[PDB]
Amino acid sequence: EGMQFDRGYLSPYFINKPETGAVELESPFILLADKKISNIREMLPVLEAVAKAGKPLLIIAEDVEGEALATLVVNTMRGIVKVAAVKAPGFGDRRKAMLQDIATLTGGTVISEEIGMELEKATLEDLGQAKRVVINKDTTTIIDGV
Amino acid sequence: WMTTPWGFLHP
Repeated sequence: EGMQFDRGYLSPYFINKPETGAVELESPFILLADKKISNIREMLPVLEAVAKAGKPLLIIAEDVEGEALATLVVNTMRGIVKVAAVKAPGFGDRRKAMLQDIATLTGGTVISEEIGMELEKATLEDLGQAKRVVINKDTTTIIDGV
Repeated sequence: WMTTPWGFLHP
């Protein structure tokens, strides 16, 4: 099954289809975080595991800013990783419910800080998957999730 | 900025 929501790329530098100005990831892993990511350190483990696995990564979180955002962009440009980041849809309680929906749709697990989950301890089994993902300035489309 | 053994450049 697929889904779509009104949240565009957090940076035009995630674009990998110049002509159209879109982001297209094939058979990617999907990280679902209910927190704001500002320090990349806590991300290294999952990033390494995904990079070593040879798959692209879509990040859906509260936000991805500062150094965090910058390193993701620079290392995708350097070909060390291939990732894209967007904010979670909706607000408040609706955001949590929708984030959980995507998880179920993709067989992923929401890394909830509320219930005390650590991103450093996140594993590939916690990540979701889908056949394809398309992102533009305004929307994110998940195609055929596991 | 440092570079992990696998080449990831970060602060």
